[PDB]
Amino acid sequence: GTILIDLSPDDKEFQSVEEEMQSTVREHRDGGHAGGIFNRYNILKIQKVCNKKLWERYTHRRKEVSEENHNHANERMLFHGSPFVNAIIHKGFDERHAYIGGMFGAGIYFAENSSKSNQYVYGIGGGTGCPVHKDRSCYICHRQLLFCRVTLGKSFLQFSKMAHSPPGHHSVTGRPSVNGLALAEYVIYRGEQAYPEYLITYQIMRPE
Ligand SMILES: COc1ccc(C(=O)Nc2ccc(C(=O)N(c3ccncn3)c3ccccc3Cl)cc2)cc1
Ligand SMILES: [Zn+2]
Repeated sequence: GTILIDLSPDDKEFQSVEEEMQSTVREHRDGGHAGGIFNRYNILKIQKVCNKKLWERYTHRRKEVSEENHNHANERMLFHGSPFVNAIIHKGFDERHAYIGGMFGAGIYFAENSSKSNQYVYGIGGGTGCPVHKDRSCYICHRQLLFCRVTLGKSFLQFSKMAHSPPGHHSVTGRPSVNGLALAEYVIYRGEQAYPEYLITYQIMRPE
């Protein structure tokens, strides 16, 4: 029961998501190893993901989380990148597919920087790159990110094995560093604690 609502470029909702996409790009200090070399995206399409069951699941959990955290959900709009985007918009996030060796264990990973989530689109460390060219900096193939509604509740701050949130907490927040560049990473351990609200189709742009 997922319906995709194709948003017009003149729509403020489209523009808002587009600006969040572009403004949160950072210069990773890994030469573009994982996600490619770029300053900007070519934004092709933004679709609103409408699924009534997934949404009700999300808000049911958000209530429970809110009650356990002094009537605060600590809800954020965050990026997700992975190879499972098309499954996710249909069936929701699912922590049973999470990877056990993740830095913060077996959860579902989000970012406030679009360009960090772009590093996971093709797998962890960007896997083997795009399917067609095996190129992690591919400028041709179109990528997809989710801009999602995420319930963090009481988030546990963790350094850079773990299966669930620590006792009394509903999420983990990390700030891992790659070369003096530390960026935020948010991790939930329940699929219902995020709703994949917008599907963004895009390319990374070749700089001049
Ligand atoms: C068939 O139905 C399905 C519906 C939803 C999912 C789903 O939520 N997949 C998913 C769950 C967690 C992540 C996730 O955060 N990560 C995974 C996990 C496994 N493989 C690659 N990345 C992850 C782990 C560490 C760092 C970054 C990421 Cl994106 C990425 C994708 C999977 C299947
Ligand atoms: Zn390619």
